[PDB]
Amino acid sequence: GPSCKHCKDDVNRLCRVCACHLCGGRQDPDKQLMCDECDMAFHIYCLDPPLSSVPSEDEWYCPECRND
Amino acid sequence: ARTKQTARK
Ligand SMILES: [Zn+2]
Ligand SMILES: [Zn+2]
Ligand SMILES: [Zn+2]
Ligand SMILES: [Zn+2]
Repeated sequence: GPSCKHCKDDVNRLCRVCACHLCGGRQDPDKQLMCDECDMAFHIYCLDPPLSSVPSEDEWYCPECRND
Repeated sequence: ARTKQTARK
C-alpha cells in the first residue's frame, strides 16, 4: 500500500511527485524545501540560483507558484 | 521554511 502511487515507493526510481520536483532525486529530504502553494519539494541546490541553507522565513514559494 | 524531512545534527 505505497505512500506514493506514482513511484510505488521504489527507491530505485526518480519521482517528481514525492521527491524533488525538479530532478526526482530522493536523497537529502532535509534539504528539500516545501512550497507553501503547491506543497511540492525542491532540493535547495536544484533551485536557480541554488541556495546553501533552508530559508529562515516561514513561507516559501517555488518557482512555479511565486510572484514574479 | 518547511522542509520535507529533518535530519539528526
Ligand atoms: Zn513518488
Ligand atoms: Zn511542476
Ligand atoms: Zn533536485
Ligand atoms: Zn509551488
